[PDB]
Amino acid sequence: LAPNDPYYQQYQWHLHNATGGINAPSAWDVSQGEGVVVAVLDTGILPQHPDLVGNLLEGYDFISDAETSRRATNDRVPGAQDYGDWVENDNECYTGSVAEDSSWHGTHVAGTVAEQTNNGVGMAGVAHKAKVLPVRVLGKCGGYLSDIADAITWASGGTVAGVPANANPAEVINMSLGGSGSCDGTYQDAINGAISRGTTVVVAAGNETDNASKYRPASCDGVVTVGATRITGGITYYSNYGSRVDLSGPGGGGSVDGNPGGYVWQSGSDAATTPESGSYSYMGMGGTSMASPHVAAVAALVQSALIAKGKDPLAPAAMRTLLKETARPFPVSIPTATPIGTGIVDAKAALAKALE
Ligand SMILES: [Ca+2]
Repeated sequence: LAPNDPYYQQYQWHLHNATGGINAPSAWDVSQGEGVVVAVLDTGILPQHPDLVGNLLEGYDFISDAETSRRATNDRVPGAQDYGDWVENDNECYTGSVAEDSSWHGTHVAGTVAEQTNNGVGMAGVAHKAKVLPVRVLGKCGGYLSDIADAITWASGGTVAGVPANANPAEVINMSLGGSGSCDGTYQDAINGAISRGTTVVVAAGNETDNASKYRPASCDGVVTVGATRITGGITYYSNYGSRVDLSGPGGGGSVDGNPGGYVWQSGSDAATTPESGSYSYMGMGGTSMASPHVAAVAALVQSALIAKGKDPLAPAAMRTLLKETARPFPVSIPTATPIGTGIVDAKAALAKALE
């Protein structure tokens, strides 16, 4: 499939480039992810973005701190509106932290997953007939372990006190987020609950040019930990690495690969602070955060194809083996000290194996 989105051809190398893209044109002839729900645990969402609306469920805001969520209370509320995660001053988040504009990070991630495609508007997405369930866990200066833990439980269909039952349990969870420290008992239990409910959990390896075993949920047992590659198919300068990384996806090499080839492109805003301070747009970003949703969306394409054929969806362990086993080996040498999994996720190879 060669869709008509205006900026797809020139910008979206991560979809279609022969050496760094995930072979989406060919996968899209088999599956677009219809019927599957991907939960995006992130900064929240711009719910009326015109290239997203239509593929979004209402979702939920798990941030239990008014100063972080920028809401009027510490409650968790229905809906996932991103209020903006800008930080006005250096050092507000921690000693050494730097002021920055709002990221609209979860709208970017959600676009990778399911940006409306072949609609004559903007950019494309991978699982463009799936639904995104947006679950806001990150705000000003980030988020809290126990909000992220609970969001996992709820997104995968488990019960969380104070939150109404999730009417749309997710086949896949994406976590384009992490922190310092190897996996703790709280994260692992939450992850374990999600797996026991049939949910595949896909996470970003992290961007510290460091061993993924030192970060979470990168280092947690049972998840699909995703490294970052360049348009060239080589490791990015920032990708974490190590035996915990299962495979990679396009993260964008950064300025070394220029504009547009250094960046992943999707739905966003140019707003600096609140949503109202700017307008809907398309942004280019780099990180393992951008690689992870490509993998999470491929998992969605596969569950959807299996169901469409009346076959049984894969359990989490099977899904992870499949993604790993069908990854395209790197077109450029990966340094021995920094392994980033079996290869670059290949949506078409993943589909061909699953379907027989
Ligand atoms: Ca579009």
